Amino acid sequence: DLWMPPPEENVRNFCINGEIKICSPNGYSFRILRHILKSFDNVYSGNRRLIGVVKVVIGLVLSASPVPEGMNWVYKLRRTLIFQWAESHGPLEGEELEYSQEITWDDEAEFVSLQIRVSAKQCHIQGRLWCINMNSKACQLWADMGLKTQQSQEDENTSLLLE
Repeated sequence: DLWMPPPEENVRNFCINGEIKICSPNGYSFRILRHILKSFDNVYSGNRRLIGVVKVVIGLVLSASPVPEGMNWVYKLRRTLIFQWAESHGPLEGEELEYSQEITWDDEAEFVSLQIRVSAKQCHIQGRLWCINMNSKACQLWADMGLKTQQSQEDENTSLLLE
């Protein structure tokens, strides 16, 4: 099955703490998650200059295996990642992210509530490129959310963020 039943030029190093709690009485599937996040561009309430970071994080966070905590499945990610932007996209100097938002999906019988918490502070710990050593789910999620990128000509494995 695919189902999860109820619990019963500009470069930045960001220390990142990511948490998504999914709330679903009837349980949920990856398919539903992909439908929800399809429209993240038009739901995200945070700092636009940082939506690139958030999408990346949301993708990695949801590509892990969660844990049951109360009436929620809980995905946690805690990494130090390096992001590179093209042109003039991305955060201004010394700018940081403290984002949280409830996204609630509701379609007839199916009902899923996503609680997203992403914090990102600039640290001096050399971090890892977000776009290497990910898994198919991470990629699949970045594709859904329409993650805008452009390829680095220097390094093959590198993607510049366009948002």
